Amino acid sequence: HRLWAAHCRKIQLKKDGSSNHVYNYQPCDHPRQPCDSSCPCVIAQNFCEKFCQCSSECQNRFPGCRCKAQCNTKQCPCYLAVRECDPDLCLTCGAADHWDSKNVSCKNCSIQRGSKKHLLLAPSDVAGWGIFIKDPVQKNEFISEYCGEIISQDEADRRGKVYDKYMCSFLFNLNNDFVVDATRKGNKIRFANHSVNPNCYAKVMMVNGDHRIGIFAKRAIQTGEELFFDYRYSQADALKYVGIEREMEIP
Amino acid sequence: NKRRKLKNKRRRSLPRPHDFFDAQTLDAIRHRAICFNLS
Amino acid sequence: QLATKAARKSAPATGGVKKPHRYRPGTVALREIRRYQKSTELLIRKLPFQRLVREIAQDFKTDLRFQSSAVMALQEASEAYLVALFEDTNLCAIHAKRVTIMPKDIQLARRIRGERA
Amino acid sequence: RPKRTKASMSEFLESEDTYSSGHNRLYFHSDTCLPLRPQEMEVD
Ligand SMILES: Nc1ncnc2c1ncn2[C@@H]1O[C@H](CSCC[C@H](N)C(=O)O)[C@@H](O)[C@H]1O
Repeated sequence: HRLWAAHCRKIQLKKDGSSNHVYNYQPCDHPRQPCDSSCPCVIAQNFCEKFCQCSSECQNRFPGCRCKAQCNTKQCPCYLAVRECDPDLCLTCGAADHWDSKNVSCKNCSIQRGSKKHLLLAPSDVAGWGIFIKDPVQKNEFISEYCGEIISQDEADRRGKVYDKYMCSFLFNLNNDFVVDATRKGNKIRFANHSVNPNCYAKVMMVNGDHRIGIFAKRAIQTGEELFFDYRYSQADALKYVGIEREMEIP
Repeated sequence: NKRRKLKNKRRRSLPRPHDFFDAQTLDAIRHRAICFNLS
Repeated sequence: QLATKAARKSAPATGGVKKPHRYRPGTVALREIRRYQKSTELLIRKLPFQRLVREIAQDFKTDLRFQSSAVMALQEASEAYLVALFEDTNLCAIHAKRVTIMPKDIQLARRIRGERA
Repeated sequence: RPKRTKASMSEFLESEDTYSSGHNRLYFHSDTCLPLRPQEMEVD
């Protein structure tokens, strides 16, 4: 698998060095050619997925998820991978083990079943409506994915200026090519609010070739807490949009 | 928490939590004290 | 056109793969020591050793033939000799507060034994 | 614990010159914005 990492040196030494150019997955299908330099996923700078038609010999296939304690923490390279630990791969962490059940050592196993929490609806301390958690959770733990419609940049740009005219943003930057809409359809977390130092944060996900976005806890959480995250706007934007910070001057 | 400050460490400004007290109370009280004052 | 762009929520784009993963200098060496010290196999390939001994013996006389058992007699004798030489050579290198050995250790190693100088 | 410091007027002069727990605030059924009752606050 080090040669795939050696390929990955080529994958990084020319195309992934920016570490921001992220594109929609496509099936790198090679009717006669091998997984060449012009391979569709190579030019897309990602694996030859099993859904693609780069055959099994392809070194650009992701090796596997071999974390025998759990796929959930730094040494797990699949945990460093943007993707949920594939059921076919993390036999070492119970990825496919009792996919109907809800107990396993791994934590990168949420979207594959929907291990969702129990949200709350109410006004928020900071602005209007709000979302709250029911039960205590620990740092670096999953919170339900930011589900929503998927739209293009320009329409959103067309929508955003209208949205911002009424000061609306149900939009998360999906990738360099697309953006997730959550205006009419939406998740249950869509009605939470913002902090500069929140108790939880969002991690960019690659759910089986789908660019997705969940939430993870920055610190300890017990019952009856607010739920915020850093929207990561411009500073002029932040004051314009999320100026309220809910703090006083201690020193 | 040892470094806890006074009972004001919340914010500079936040949305109104609404006033439960009512106005029909006020004017009704107004004449109530009025008829209370004269006696 | 896209003269302007809307403001959207954003998170780090970080998605990079595992670091390099290489055994440290010295470690694999100790692996080697166990593997070979707990072993018996002669360490010179037979054909290179056969061609060496046949050519060197041809200096002293021509038309020599060798019993195949006789050749490995040279091989096992030599490998015992060098291995004996290398062990004591290391002792001198350890004496000089040096982890590795240097060519100047052997001439000291052979000299102390007495067959060379 | 009561602070019970001294009475110097500088207390207010320099000043001018909550251990909640549980699920405190009221909530709502996050499907119609209807007010949420504690009786079913789990199964919902
Ligand atoms: N911390 C904050 N201070 C001021 N405005 C905020 C804010 N966090 C979010 N907002 C505004 O709220 C909008 C998100 S929709 C949420 C509105 C409101 N918090 C409610 O729930 O009813 C954004 O456009 C942003 O401008």
